[PDB]
Amino acid sequence: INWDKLGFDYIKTDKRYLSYFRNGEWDKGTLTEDNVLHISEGSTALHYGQQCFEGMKAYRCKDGSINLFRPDQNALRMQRSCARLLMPQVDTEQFIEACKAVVRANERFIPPYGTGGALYLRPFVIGVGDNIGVRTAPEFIFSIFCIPVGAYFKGGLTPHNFQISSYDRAAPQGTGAAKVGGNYAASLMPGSKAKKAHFADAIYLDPMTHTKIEEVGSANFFGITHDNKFVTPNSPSVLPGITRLSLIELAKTRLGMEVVEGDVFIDKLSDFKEAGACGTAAVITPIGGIDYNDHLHVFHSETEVGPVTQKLYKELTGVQTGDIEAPAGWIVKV
Amino acid sequence: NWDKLGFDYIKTDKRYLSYFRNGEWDKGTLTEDNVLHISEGSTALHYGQQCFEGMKAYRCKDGSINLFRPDQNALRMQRSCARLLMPQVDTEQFIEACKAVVRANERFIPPYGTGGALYLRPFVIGVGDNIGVRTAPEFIFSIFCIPVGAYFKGGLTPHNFQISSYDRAAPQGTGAAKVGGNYAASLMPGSKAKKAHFADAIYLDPMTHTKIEEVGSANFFGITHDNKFVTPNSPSVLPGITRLSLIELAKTRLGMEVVEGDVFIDKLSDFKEAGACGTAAVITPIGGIDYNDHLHVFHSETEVGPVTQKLYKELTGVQTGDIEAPAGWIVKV
Ligand SMILES: *Cc1c(COP(=O)(O)O)cnc(C)c1O
Ligand SMILES: *Cc1c(COP(=O)(O)O)cnc(C)c1O
Repeated sequence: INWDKLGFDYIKTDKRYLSYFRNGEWDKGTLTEDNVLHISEGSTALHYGQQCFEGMKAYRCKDGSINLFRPDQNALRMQRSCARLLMPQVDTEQFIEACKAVVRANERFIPPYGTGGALYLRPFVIGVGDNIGVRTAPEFIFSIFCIPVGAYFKGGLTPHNFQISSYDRAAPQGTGAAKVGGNYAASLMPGSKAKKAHFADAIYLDPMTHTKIEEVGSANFFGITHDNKFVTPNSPSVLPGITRLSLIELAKTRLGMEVVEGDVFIDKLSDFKEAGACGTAAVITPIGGIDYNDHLHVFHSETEVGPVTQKLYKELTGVQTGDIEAPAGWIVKV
Repeated sequence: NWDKLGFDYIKTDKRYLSYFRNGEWDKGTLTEDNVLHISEGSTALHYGQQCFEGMKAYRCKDGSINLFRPDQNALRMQRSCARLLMPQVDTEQFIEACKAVVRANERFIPPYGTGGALYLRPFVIGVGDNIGVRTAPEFIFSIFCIPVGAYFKGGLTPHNFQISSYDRAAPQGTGAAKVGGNYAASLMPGSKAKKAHFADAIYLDPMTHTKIEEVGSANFFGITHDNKFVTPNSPSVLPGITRLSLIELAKTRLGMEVVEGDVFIDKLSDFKEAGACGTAAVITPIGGIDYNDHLHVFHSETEVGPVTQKLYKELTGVQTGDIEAPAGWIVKV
């Protein structure tokens, strides 16, 4: 395995976790080598979108130990996505133990310290069993597979351009705050249209008025104001990201920064001297410019990442890998 | 027992199965395996990349079989597929696959006179190993069928529905495509309405919540006091084939004007009748709509209105062959 040339691509690892919900209960779960799921043709996950997923990383530390980053936060969010779709919830200790068992079973896929790589875990819950007619499924599967991943973009931290979309990933009172498959399906065509126009992704505005930024592709938006405040959107349809939460907490408690969670108007991009997108896969994607009504707004530079973004990226990656001592409760040693 | 038929999954004998790989659909096959074997990384399971259709085949009194407007399903699934970046099934391939499933499962076709039919569920799903939101490298097109009874929502008994504060779809989302995410968004709001003793939720336009868009997973129609057939038109409404059929029959057989336009929630008094239309039940009459904790009653809570009766008579009669069909609507199997 060439650790440096790793991207964010499916690779079949050795074992995955698999657990069935039947007759009101989760089974005890197992680790299996089979990466093919065998599910009814009538699965609600395949007909009525009854599906949700999570994403988290484990990192090799310089001292050789293994950091699994904030899996409790994934557990909490998946409990909320399950509830929104009427699926049984996986309790937090069950969830974290399953994740740890998957990491333990696939340690040979963990990229070594210093490669910038990580082991990505994909838990998901899906409605299965024979069914027709929209309702919650009679059975469910909770599974977790992992893949070795490298830098999402190669070359390191560099600015990327994004394009405002006229389409919506989520409704004003829809499922946008749950990490569920229907939000992504709504993003397929808009994302494709932004990329065909040679942008990194689409940016989604609030679905009621299209006056406020909500999401950058499948990542949260942040702007850095001229007076150095970390600003990020707040609305019922924004996905509450764990990277965003982590950056908010590090900004407040480690970097001496002010945070604003509020309305980010698309007619006021001049408020920000830097901007970026955050999420588990990309960590931080710096935004060079946003194209809106066919004009490119550049915050800082098309060629250089601004210093505040660099400092946030340094802090967050340092905590993830064990080079900077983490806040209480963030790291689970595997 | 055709008498107790509802809308429930039963494993029938054969289903159609076709894979898209390397830019081409295979030639299809009929299989007895009702278990799909798909990658743990399938976009159909992670990114909602899935769509489906629904149509019925009816045993006629003369022994023949009517498949109802499968071309219209073909057209809509093409649009649903395009909206989710899935490969399309051309109309002749789709219709032939539907006919093959009907012929392979004729013993599950309920006899004429029972109200039963054979319901077909085509669907297209993204499959193959993948991570990261994009269109899948492979797809499955499958069609299975089940016997269904038309009175499973009660027949022409009226029901009460409750306006929801939630949205099934965004203004510029996937609401006009028949994809699973729209249903996933409706699961909780529909459950809340049922727990409050309503038949289902009614969804308003998502931008303003002033106009009716959908009744559960069925389209809305109203009959005005001056005998116009009115149904919602918006970029987020699902364009139903039952609704399309009722519009054409209302115009050409019942001599009514059709309005496809806005159904404002504060103008419910414009309608002497209202109903919900869709493939499985055809029409469910709306006795009442609850909004702002007040129940608006259209015609009656216990009896269906006469215009709804004429519409139901005409459409179900066309479906079963008791009434001559408009040109091209019926495919004989
Ligand atoms: C998952 C996701 C994010 C980022 O969430 P993380 O928990 O940081 O990985 C942001 N926006 C959208 C729309 C997402 O789906
Ligand atoms: C499928 C569906 C309908 C009805 O469509 P038919 O083609 O008549 O079966 C109506 N509203 C919604 C939201 C639907 O999903």
